[PDB]
Amino acid sequence: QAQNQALDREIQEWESRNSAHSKNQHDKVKS
Amino acid sequence: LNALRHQLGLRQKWLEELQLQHSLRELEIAEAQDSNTEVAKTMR
Amino acid sequence: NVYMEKSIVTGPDNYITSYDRLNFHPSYRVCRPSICD
Amino acid sequence: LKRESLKDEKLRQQVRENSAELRELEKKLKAAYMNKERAAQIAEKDAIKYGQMKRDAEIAR
Amino acid sequence: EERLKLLKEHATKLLGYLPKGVFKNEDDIDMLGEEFRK
Amino acid sequence: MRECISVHVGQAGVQIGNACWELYCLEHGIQPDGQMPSDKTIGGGDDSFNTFFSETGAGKHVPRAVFVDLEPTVIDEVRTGTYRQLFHPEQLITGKEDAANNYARGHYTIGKELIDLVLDRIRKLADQCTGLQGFLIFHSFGGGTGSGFTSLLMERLSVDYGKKSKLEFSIYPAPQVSTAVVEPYNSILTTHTTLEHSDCAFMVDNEAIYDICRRNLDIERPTYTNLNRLIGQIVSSITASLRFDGALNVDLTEFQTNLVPYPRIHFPLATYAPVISAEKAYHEQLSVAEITNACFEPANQMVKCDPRHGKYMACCLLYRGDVVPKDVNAAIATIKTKRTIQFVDWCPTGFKVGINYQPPTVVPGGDLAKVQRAVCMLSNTTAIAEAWARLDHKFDLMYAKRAFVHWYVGEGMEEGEFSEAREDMAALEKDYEEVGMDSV
Amino acid sequence: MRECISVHVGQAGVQIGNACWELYCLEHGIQPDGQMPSFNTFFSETGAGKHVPRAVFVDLEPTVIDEVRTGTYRQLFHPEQLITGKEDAANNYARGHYTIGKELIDLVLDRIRKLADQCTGLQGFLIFHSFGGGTGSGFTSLLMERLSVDYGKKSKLEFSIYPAPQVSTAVVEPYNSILTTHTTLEHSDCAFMVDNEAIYDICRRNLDIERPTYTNLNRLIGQIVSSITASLRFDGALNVDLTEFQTNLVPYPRIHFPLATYAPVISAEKAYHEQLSVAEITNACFEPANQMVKCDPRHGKYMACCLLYRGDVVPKDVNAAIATIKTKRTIQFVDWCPTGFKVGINYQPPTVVPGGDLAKVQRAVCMLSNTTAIAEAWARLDHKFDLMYAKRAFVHWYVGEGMEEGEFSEAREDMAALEKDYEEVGM
Ligand SMILES: Nc1nc2c(ncn2[C@@H]2O[C@H](COP(=O)(O)OP(=O)(O)OP(=O)(O)O)[C@@H](O)[C@H]2O)c(=O)[nH]1
Ligand SMILES: Nc1nc2c(ncn2[C@@H]2O[C@H](COP(=O)(O)OP(=O)(O)OP(=O)(O)O)[C@@H](O)[C@H]2O)c(=O)[nH]1
Ligand SMILES: [Mg+2]
Ligand SMILES: [Mg+2]
Repeated sequence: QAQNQALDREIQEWESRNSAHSKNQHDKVKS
Repeated sequence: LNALRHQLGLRQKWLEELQLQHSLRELEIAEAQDSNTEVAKTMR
Repeated sequence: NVYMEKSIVTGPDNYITSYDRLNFHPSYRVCRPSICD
Repeated sequence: LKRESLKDEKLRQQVRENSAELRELEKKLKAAYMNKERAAQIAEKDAIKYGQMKRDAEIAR
Repeated sequence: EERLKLLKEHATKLLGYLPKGVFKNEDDIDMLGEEFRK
Repeated sequence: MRECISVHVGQAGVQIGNACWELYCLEHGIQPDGQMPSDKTIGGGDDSFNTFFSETGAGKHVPRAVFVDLEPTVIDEVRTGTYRQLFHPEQLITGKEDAANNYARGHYTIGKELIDLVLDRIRKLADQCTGLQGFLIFHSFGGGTGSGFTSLLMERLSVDYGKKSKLEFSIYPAPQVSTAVVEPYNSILTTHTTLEHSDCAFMVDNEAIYDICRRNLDIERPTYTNLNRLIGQIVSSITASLRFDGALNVDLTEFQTNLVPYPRIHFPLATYAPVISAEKAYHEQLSVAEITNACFEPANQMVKCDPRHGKYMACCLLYRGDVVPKDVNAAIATIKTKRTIQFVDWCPTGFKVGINYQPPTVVPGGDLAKVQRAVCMLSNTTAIAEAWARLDHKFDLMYAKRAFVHWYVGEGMEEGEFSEAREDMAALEKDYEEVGMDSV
Repeated sequence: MRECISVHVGQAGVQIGNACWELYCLEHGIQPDGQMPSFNTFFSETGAGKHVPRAVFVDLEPTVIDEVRTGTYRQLFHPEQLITGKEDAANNYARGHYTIGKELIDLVLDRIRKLADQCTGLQGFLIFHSFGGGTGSGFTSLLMERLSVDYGKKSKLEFSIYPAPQVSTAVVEPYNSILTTHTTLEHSDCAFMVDNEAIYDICRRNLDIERPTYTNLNRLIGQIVSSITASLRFDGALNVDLTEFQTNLVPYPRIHFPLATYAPVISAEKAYHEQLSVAEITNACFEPANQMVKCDPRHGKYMACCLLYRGDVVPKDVNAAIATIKTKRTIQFVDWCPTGFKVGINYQPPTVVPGGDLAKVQRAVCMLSNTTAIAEAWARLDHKFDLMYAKRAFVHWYVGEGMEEGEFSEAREDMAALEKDYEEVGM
């Protein structure tokens, strides 16, 4: 069992960081 | 335990997906600088 | 010990799972493709 | 008679493959043909599934 | 008249499955099918 | 060429969607088959379908609307009823099991599963869309699907598109007689996801519909069907200028820089003055002078907030029918000189007018009568802070004993997130107090 | 002149041919019987209106062909062309190549010459098979090798079924597939590959059909084997011959294993509500789920892509659509291929098979791309081999039957290269 949710903490770190990358088009038309 | 190992199996299978959307995105974001600079070379 | 994980979207297609998302019918779109948002 | 019959048919062809108004209408008259065969395909899949519903009752009976 | 020949020949069979911009200028249908209900 | 996207979320998303999309198809010609009538086909002389309806080459008009919820028991009647074939079948997303009428299921537990699917059905629509005028969010602050799913939509839609206007449509709970017990927990926290992740969010109550049916429509047993019909009319009234021309045309991009001075006060009322039965429209003359007077009546309002103890800070008017702009200018001037209607000192202009030529359409079997002209009335009154003052105390009374919270924290919720939701709403109770204060 | 001659071999290979000729017949007009009520490419004229086919279905064992010649399209196939045998190769490359194949090695060869001599300009062959069982493994190779000299240089195309990831109707599958690679590798031209696990999904994800058989999949395989040959048969604008596909998809020699993906694969109900335009279609073939091989394109690099567009596509929107997919960064294209987009707009809207599973689309596309992603695939099937070979399992037969353990080691080093040889293409 121990390995299973150990990846889930990895998944959630790798999930919320994906929520953060979008937080961080014009390059055509305008430019 | 077999179902738990099977349920384990979908998890790093899903982790491989996250690293892939990751690596596609640095390729997608680091380039945007390159295309910004390439157009900027025309712009300057 | 055979059992199939049921989908959550009630369509015959769209075999979605709480851990297997990104698993549905890819999109109509004219300009860009599915993987370049 | 062969001369003038060739004249009209192929001048009709010249304005057939050049005028975009005709090609605009030629495209959708095949899209009308599509709606007939689609609805034929809609009607057929209900007819083919009628094939095994009598078979499903037959093997159960 | 090349429209006329094309609408005489590939449109009469297609009565309810017809697309949108086919019969411009209503008088097109008067030289066609007798009831035809547009 | 102007066009918009209308997303409907929840059972309360689709009941208006069933009662508003039947309006739009009767607006121009469209059958509940998606097919334009045969005596509209001649020459293709209509571009006023393109705002709400797309067009496959065959001739079926497919709508720009995705219907998503976690309750499969209400979209299945759309897949069974008269409008089975109007809606695109992969654009109607249903979960197996409900959101259990709590925000924690609809935002963290199950709502994360269906979100990436429905973004792809949004970029379905935006990629067919040349210039998006805006989005139209449809939900309710009742429970899980109506508040959890849309708030994680709001978080993902604001970061996908960014600088882009987006209207919102949500019903609001009661001051007195509510139909849910765990509902007041939702409205405090879902506003926290709405203050900075929404362009503008209208004020509509279903209880005023009940009382408008009492006094104006003169109908016994106000059902839920005619309740969504009036809010079905009002989305048509605000977006009529997207389809049809007018003397003063108004696009959806006009609307956001028209009402809100601050990026966190996007909360306007929305009433429909010429609401009347068949029998009573026969005796009242309906000119623009007197139906504009009926806009500001507290009985003819939309939310249980009497505006006589609230300051009008911004308003916009959208007129439909044979509307002459001179008698508009006479009717507004009578309102300005009316003493009992109060304003804010920093906004001496106050009103914005918009004109459309076409008269409203009446659904067969409906209670609304064919009126010769229509007026849509949209204002962000400061009296709406009292609705929060009667809602936050209801939230505080239940939070004082920490009741009905074990269902939240079980489904992955943090206790401290409610406190900062309250602390931010404490600023709003001061924000409306520091806006209506007179200049010194 | 423009002519083709297939060699459908192996239960799968032949079943594939069955559905294929069904569409072939309809496309031209041939009635099941073989008489008609621009085709030479697949149907040979005779005396009284009779257009007999131009293939040579094989099968070391009886069955299959039995019904094939006593059912529906019975007359059409020439009694001779259909060659059977008298026993199966029991998923043994040995039996198929060096034991039971020999028997028929000549009968096919000789019948083949006939079909060959008869035509005048065979653009090339089309050995359709399935790496899974002896006949479809040993014999297929045994045929390609001998054909290499008896028919000289000539498009030796091949559309087979490569073992899918998890799904596997065979235990020794690894051995047969790997052992068959060392052959074609040098004696092939373009192994257009297609799996089954992926073709099932594509028929549920996009065709809304669960519990699917091998028949629905057969129809799909066809639509692809039609667009790869439509430019030679029917007419249209930009057109592509089998010769071209080669010098436009096969970059280096060994690297010769292109993928495939039909696009407007939509049901009827779903189509009535969804348009389909050059743009959408193309913008949906490069997706990582419309692929007929579980190999995901993203995990690699596109080295080439031949986008055939059998449909009323206009030769302008296509150019625009390609330009988009080009500038996307997501779909990565190796630098060595500055361009990397062959086209081909045939003007014959795809045909709908009576009681099939697809909807008639005015426009359709079949982009056969070459991505270093097939590399991953080979390795996964390779892994299974190593394991089975480490314990020399299922070698008792295979080897001691008509072959030597040397091949079991040679196939490895050679395959080890193909995978390594693919890697360098990327860098
Ligand atoms: N305007 C309008 N509102 C309705 C109608 N029917 C129900 N409602 C409202 O819908 C609200 C229920 O809120 P929700 O929690 O969002 O219900 P839901 O959409 O099923 O979402 P979940 O319960 O979380 O699954 C009730 O408070 C009703 O007031 C209707 O026909 N028209
Ligand atoms: N696409 C498709 N694939 C099929 C079909 N039938 C079988 N297959 C695949 O082919 C495999 C069976 O073919 P083979 O194992 O090569 O059988 P064979 O060709 O007769 O060779 P032997 O086993 O030696 O007799 C199965 O594992 C399937 O994956 C079909 O109808 N369509
Ligand atoms: Mg509910
Ligand atoms: Mg066999």
